[PDB]
Amino acid sequence: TLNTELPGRTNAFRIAEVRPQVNGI
Amino acid sequence: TVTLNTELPGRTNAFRIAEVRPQVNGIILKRLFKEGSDVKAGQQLYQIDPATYEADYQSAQANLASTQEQAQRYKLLVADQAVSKQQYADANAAYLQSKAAVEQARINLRYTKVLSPISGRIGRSAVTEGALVTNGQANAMATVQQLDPIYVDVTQPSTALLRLRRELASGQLERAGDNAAKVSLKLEDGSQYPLEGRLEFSEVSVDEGTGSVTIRAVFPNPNNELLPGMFVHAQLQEGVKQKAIL
Amino acid sequence: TLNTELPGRTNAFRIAEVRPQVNGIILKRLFKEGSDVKAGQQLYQIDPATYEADYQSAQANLASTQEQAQRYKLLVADQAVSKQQYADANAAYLQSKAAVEQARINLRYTKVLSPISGRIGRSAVTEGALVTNGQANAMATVQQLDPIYVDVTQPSTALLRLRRELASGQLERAGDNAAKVSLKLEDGSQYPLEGRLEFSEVSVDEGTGSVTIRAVFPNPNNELLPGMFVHAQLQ
Repeated sequence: TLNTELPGRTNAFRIAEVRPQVNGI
Repeated sequence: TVTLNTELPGRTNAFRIAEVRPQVNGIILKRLFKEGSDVKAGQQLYQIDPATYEADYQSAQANLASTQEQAQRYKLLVADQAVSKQQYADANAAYLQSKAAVEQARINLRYTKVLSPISGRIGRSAVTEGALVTNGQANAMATVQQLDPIYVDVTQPSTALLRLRRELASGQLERAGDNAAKVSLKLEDGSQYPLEGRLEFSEVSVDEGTGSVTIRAVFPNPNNELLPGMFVHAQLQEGVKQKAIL
Repeated sequence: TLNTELPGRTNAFRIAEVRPQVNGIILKRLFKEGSDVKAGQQLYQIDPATYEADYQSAQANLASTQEQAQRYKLLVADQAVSKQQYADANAAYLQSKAAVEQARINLRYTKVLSPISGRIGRSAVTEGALVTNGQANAMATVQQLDPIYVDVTQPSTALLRLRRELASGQLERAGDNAAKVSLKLEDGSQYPLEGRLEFSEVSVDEGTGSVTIRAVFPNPNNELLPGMFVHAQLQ
C-alpha cells in the first residue's frame, strides 16, 4: 500500500556563535 | 488450575548519568563528538580556546625558572653574608609566588580539555561552537548516560515486596545472583524483550506518604533497544498451583 | 487473653541529609544507591584541584610571612626596624594564618561524608554536576532503618491503663519503662522479631488529648520500611 508520515521540525545542521576575545571598538 | 505470575509495571532509566561542565572561562573552539554517540570516560569532548592559557602557563614556567635560580643563589650568598636575610626572604617569597602561579596556570590549562566523566552515550550539545563558557555557570554543556545495563524502576506496596522476598528465600522465585530474582521484560507493545535480567530487592526509595517502595531491575541492553522513559512490565515466574480455589 | 492490638506506622529510627559545604564539580559519587553506609563514610568527591593549590599556596605564603614577622621581632628589639614595620609584618603574618585555616577547611569539605550510619537512597546529584555551598536541595538522604520505630497514637486514658499495668506487673518488662511487644503486619502476617514499647510521649495532640508513643523493632533484614500500617500486640 502506502507512505507512513512522521511529523517533524527542520533545524540547522550546525550552529556557531561569533564572539570577541579582545576589548575594543 | 493456576500459574502464579507476578507482573510489575515500571520505567526504564539510565544505569549512570554524568553532566559535562566547563571549569574555566573562555570560548568553545571545538565540539569533537558526534551528538547521540558512544563516548569513553576521559575522552575529550570539547576544546576551550587555550591560547592565552598556553601563554600564561609558559610565562609562569619561565618566571619560575628565573625566581628559582635567584632564590637558590641568594641562599648561598646569605650564608656568606654577601646579602641580607631580607634580600634572601624577598627572593624566596618571589620564588614561592612563582610556584603558586605555575600550579594554577597548569590547572586552568588542563581544563581547556573538557572530558567525559563516564563511558556512555552522549546526546546533544547544549552549547555551540564559539559559545562562551564560565566556570560555575548554571547549565551543563552535554549529558552522558550509560545505557547498556539499563535499569527498570518498579514501584509497589512494601508488604508486596516483603511477600516477594519471602518467595525468594523459599525458592518459589528463581534467584539471579545475590538478593535478586530472575526477571523477563514486557515492552509497551506487548512484545517480549529477548534478554532477561535481575530484579534487585534492595530498596532504592520509599514513600512514607502512600507507603510504597521502589526497587530496580537490571537488564542487558547491548543493541540499545531500550531507552530511558519506556513503560514496561517486569515478569516474575512463581510456578504453578495444582489445586486452587479463587 | 488480655491481648491488645495497637495500630501504628513504621518510621525511620534516624534521618540525615547529605549536603555540600564548598562549591565545585562532583568528580565521583562513590556509593551504591540503596545501600548501607557508615557515619563518616565518604559519599562524594568534589573536584579538589584548585582547593588543593590554594591550600598549598596559602601554606607557602604563611611560612614566608611567618619568617618575616619573627625576624622583625628580633630587629625592633635592636631598633633596626620601627614599631610600625614590625606591626605591619605581624599583621600580614596573622592574615596568613587566617587564610591557611580557611583553605584547609574548604579542602576538607571536598570529601562529602555521611553524617550517620544507615541506608542511603538515590543520589539527587549526578557526577559532573555542579554544587554550591548553601544550596536548597540535599544531595542524598541516609535513614537508619535497622532498629525501626512504629509510632503508636492512643488516648491518654489508654496510656494510663498500660502505664499502670506495667508497674502493677500485668505486662512483661522489655526493659526499664517499656513492655515487650510483637508486630503484626498489614497483610495479617506475624513479624518474627519482637520489640519494646517505650512509654515516653513523643507528641500529644492539640484537639484530642491523644499521645504518640513508639515501639522499637529489630530490622536486620530489610524487611520493614517506613510508612507501613501495622499493629503492635500487647499481652
